Amino acid sequence: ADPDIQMTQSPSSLSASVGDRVTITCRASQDVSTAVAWYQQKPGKAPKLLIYSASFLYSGVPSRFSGSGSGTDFTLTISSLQPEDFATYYCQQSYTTPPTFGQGTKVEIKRTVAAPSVFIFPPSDEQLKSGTASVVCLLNNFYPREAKVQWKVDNALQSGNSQESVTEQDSKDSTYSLSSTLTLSKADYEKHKVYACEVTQGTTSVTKSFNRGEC
Amino acid sequence: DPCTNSVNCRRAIADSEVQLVESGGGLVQPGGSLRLSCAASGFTFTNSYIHWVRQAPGKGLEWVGWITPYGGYTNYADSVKGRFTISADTSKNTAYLQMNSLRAEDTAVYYCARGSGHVNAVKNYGYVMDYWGQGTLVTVSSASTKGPSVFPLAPSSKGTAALGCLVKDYFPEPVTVSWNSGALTSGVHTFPAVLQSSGLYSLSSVVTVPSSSLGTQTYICNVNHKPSNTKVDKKVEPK
Amino acid sequence: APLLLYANRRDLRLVDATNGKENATIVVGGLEDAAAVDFVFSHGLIYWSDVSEEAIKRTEFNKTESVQNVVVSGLLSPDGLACDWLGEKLYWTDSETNRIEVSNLDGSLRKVLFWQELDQPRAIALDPSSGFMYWTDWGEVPKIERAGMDGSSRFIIINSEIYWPNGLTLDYEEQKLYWADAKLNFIHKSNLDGTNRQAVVKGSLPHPFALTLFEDILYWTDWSTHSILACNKYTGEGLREIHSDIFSPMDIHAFSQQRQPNATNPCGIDNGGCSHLCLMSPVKPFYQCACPTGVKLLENGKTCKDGATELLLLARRTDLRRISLDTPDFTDIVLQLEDIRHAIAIDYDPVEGYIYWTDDEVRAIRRSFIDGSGSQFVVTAQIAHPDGIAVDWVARNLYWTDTGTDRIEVTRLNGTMRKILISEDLEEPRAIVLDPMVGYMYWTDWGEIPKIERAALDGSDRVVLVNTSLGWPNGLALDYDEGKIYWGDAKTDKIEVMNTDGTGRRVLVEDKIPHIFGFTLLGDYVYWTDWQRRSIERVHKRSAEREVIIDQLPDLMGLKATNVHRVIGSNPCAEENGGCSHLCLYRPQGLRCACPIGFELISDMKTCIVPEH
Ligand SMILES: *[C@@H]1O[C@H](CO[C@@H]2O[C@@H](C)[C@@H](O)[C@@H](O)[C@@H]2O)[C@@H](O[C@@H]2O[C@H](CO)[C@@H](O[C@@H]3O[C@H](CO)[C@@H](O)[C@H](O)[C@@H]3O)[C@H](O)[C@H]2NC(C)=O)[C@H](O[C@@H]2O[C@@H](C)[C@@H](O)[C@@H](O)[C@@H]2O)[C@H]1NC(C)=O
Ligand SMILES: *[C@@H]1O[C@H](CO[C@@H]2O[C@@H](C)[C@@H](O)[C@@H](O)[C@@H]2O)[C@@H](O[C@@H]2O[C@H](CO)[C@@H](O)[C@H](O)[C@H]2NC(C)=O)[C@H](O[C@@H]2O[C@@H](C)[C@@H](O)[C@@H](O)[C@@H]2O)[C@H]1NC(C)=O
Ligand SMILES: *[C@@H]1O[C@H](CO)[C@@H](O[C@@H]2O[C@H](CO)[C@@H](O)[C@H](O)[C@H]2NC(C)=O)[C@H](O[C@H]2O[C@H](CO)[C@@H](O)[C@H](O)[C@@H]2O)[C@H]1NC(C)=O
Ligand code: NA
Ligand code: NA
Ligand code: NA
Repeated sequence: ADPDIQMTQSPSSLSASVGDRVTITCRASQDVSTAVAWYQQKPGKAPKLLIYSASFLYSGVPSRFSGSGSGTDFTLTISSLQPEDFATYYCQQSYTTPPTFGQGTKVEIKRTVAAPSVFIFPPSDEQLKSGTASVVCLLNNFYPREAKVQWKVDNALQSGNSQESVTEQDSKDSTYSLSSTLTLSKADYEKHKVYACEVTQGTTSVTKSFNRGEC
Repeated sequence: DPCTNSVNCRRAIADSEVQLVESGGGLVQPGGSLRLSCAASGFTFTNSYIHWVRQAPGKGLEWVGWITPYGGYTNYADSVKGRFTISADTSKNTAYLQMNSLRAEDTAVYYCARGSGHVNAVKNYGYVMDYWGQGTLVTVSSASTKGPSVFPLAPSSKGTAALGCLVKDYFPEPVTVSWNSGALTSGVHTFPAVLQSSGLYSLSSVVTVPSSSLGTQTYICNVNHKPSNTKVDKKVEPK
Repeated sequence: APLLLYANRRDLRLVDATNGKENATIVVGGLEDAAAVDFVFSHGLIYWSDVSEEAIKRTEFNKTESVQNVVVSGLLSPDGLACDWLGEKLYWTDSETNRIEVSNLDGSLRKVLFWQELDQPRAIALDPSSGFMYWTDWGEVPKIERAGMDGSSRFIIINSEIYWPNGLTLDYEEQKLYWADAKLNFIHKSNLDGTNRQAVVKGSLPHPFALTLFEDILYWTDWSTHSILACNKYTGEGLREIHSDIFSPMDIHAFSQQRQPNATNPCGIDNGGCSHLCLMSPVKPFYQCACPTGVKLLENGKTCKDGATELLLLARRTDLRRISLDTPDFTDIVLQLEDIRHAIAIDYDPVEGYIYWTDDEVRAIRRSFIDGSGSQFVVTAQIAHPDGIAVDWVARNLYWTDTGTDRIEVTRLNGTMRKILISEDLEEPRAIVLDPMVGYMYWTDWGEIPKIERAALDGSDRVVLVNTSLGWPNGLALDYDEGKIYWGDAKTDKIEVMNTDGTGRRVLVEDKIPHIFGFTLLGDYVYWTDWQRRSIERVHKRSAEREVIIDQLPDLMGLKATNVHRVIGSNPCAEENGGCSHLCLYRPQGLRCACPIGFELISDMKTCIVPEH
């Protein structure tokens, strides 16, 4: 059996400012002439074709996208990155069967620092009746993505009982939002009074809290 | 429009629709079987390659196989050989992916895609995938379907206020969330689902609003978990 | 043992059908998308087409590692190729340019033979002893046709029960035609006129591409099975696979002297008396003289003219093209030019044979000969959006408009000795034409108050000729003999004509001209390009009869029709530049000498000098 053609993309991810020139490389493990295509995949959407035959711009695709190369070495260039260009970009050889794809390059938009708006939500009484309590902390519209979120319950730092989720970069203002969910048994939730979400980025710390004894 | 007649402006502007509609995805136990359909329109079906391509959660793209409907000839990936069969019905302009003996690692969004150009052309772009369907999610799991519980994230007494819905304990993916039946979109963040140690998913959807509207405007999250035919309209109010 | 020669995209290979299980020997490697293949056995030559390099090439089979380029221009999808081993000619099809073409074995004296009712031409097979060629077309109207190898007597021989006729060959021993249909899953045979059609094999052909024959056996390549198959030519029995696991089998031939039977060349040893091409023909005397594309054969039926007498010259953004006006085929030939980014306006000097063109991305005026050779930069400074250009062939000056600088400027033809002629009241200057014999320039402006204007060739005595019922006057052309000027307006959607004094204005064309840009007049015809229709068209200036020259060509821009060598008209600037040291600028009242910036005319009215501080 013949080896599948391996397409090796680099970098695996990158971050660049609005207006930057961005170059992504794709190396084929066999000579594939100019039979290379590039796709853009926005989160939760199907891939869209950008380039075919290594350098031919597909109809409808903006002219800031271009491609070049032949043989084994191929590149995709975005000549002036736009906020809506946040996506994963894939190369693919179209030279023989099976078609094979590179592992993708995730492109993020670099912007200025933006501190999050922080909010904390107690569990609903309706959930409390079910024997489990979820406490939610929201970090809204911030940049960069990296943030430390620590739960404190009666000033004791929590461990092992929380999970985080992060939105994709906003296609307009290039910020992220983050949720951290603390899960406790109903009994443990009722054992303590003060629930605090501490959010740290750099030298900047912010804490939101509620007290079960409120009202 | 003066731009129309300008060499430079006409260039800066440039600087019956083909459709592929998948259906058939869902939850199936390992060892079981499922048939996906890809309904094509807007082009001559029999002049094209029709590909299936799949994407496991968080992973890249993996080609599954193709058919050329003019004569029904097929190729398959070794990772599906013998278990998956592709077929086509020219009278319905539809391609099919019959998936038998399904394995957990077949879990993926399954896309169908059209090869570019003409199947009989010398300069053949048939492996260039110029139009992709929206995909359909196939989950191969022994776990049973479970619809979510929807809990309010209540606006605090604190300008701009945040509120939302917590959509807890469902299986399989996906859930969709809208606000005020789609009337409220600005400032909405529906987070990616997280798989809990229970093996059930959970996610939150939030929105920020002016804190003045908390007394006058009503806020409703519309949660749909199609896999369990569970639809919930939850009102979120201050406590 | 029948040797089979086949193309394989990256290489050409030879396999003996006897030991077909053996590794096929590589004939030529290092190829990109080799598709069609053929040979001249007596000359030891092997030819192939490459559809990614867009070339036809050849090598000598005995020697090694010397690939000779044969045709390397004008090709897009050359999917079929055939060698005339008797008349020593090369034939090929191209499914993107929609042409069938012939040349000598070394590629010289190329001639387009068929250009109409070709949609997806593919296989081509020659019967040089009978002067007939055969080809397939798998396009919208699928068919098998036959014609003279001189381009005569074209006839459809098979037009029923046909869909993807990919492969075609001849049986010279039994005078039979065989073809493979990749949609209808069969191989059929017939006499050479299509009659007595018979099925040979039916159903074992997923995707046959090319078909050949030797003795009583058919051989073909199949794209879906990646193999060469074979069966008996009379019954279809004994179907079997000769050679398998081929990367990408394409065209195929039985590589044998017996498949190119020797006969008398009707051209004799004097090339039939033809000055250029001596093509096999199916009627007495069984040859026919021919000429390169665009060139007329004179009255004696043997001697070609020296090139086209008249050309249509086209700027097309990323390339320039020429189209002969001498012959009915209107073949556009692309000039071999470097770094053409956004070419816009074009004109031509018949005295020296230079095309001049503008480009607002290179931001330069350049010139070359009509094939792209001799290419030189002419003007490079303060070029912004030059949308119009004109050669003064009498005073040997060059004019252009620039809407990026809002000027009309003049230089000598090699770009030196520059002077700004008009620098006010230009908003969107575009087309410019010159009448050196009379002393005037004319230009259009499509700005907010659109105009057609006239001045003397020094820019003086400026007057507005037309300022009503205009919108986007893009094109302008003089009829020197008739005292008229024509224009094309992309907003009013009109071609109009008037006497050069502004009298007798009238509409010539009014329909299906949504957006004229290029615009020229030669002889009885006005030619234009249309940005919306993506076509080149012409209208007879008296009958208003229209003809489409080219349709569906993107990025059309400026256009100029011209006699290639002849010029008419003169004035006193033609004699030693009028005595002017720098610029001689003729006016109806007499020439004026002129100077570039920083120089002044001294008292002799001829000599420019930088004045002293
Ligand atoms: C670009 O064209 C300029 C204009 O000349 C005209 O076009 C050329 C192609 C030719 O047909 C000329 O006859 C046309 O008038 C060239 O500048 C002119 O060049 C000529 C020589 O070819 C020169 O003539 C000489 O003049 C002196 C008097 O000063 C006299 O003693 C000589 O016997 C002879 O008559 C012109 O003076 C000159 N014009 C000006 C205004 O300078 C130009 O030629 C190049 O540049 C000039 C300045 C000289 O150095 C030339 O030797 C040199 O070739 C053309 N440029 C190029 C690259 O060809
Ligand atoms: C067209 O230009 C007229 C002036 O130029 C004349 O026409 C050229 C074709 C050329 O022969 C040139 O030698 C001529 O001198 C304009 O007429 C002028 O309009 C202004 C503004 O009202 C007025 O002050 C002038 O007296 C008048 N000159 C005339 C009539 O000779 C045309 O303007 C139109 O016609 C005017 C009578 C007036 O109604 C104006 O509002 C109109 O726009 C120009 N036509 C257009 C359509 O712009
Ligand atoms: C190809 O066929 C031609 C035509 O039959 C043949 O030339 C003829 O040969 C016969 C003798 O066999 C002469 O009587 C004819 O006058 C002659 N016709 C012409 C127009 O020349 C070719 O043979 C030529 O070349 C041979 C050597 O290769 C030579 O023996 C012949 O006398 C003749 O010159 C045939 N060519 C080949 C390669 O077989
Ligand atoms: Na075509
Ligand atoms: Na301007
Ligand atoms: Na128009």
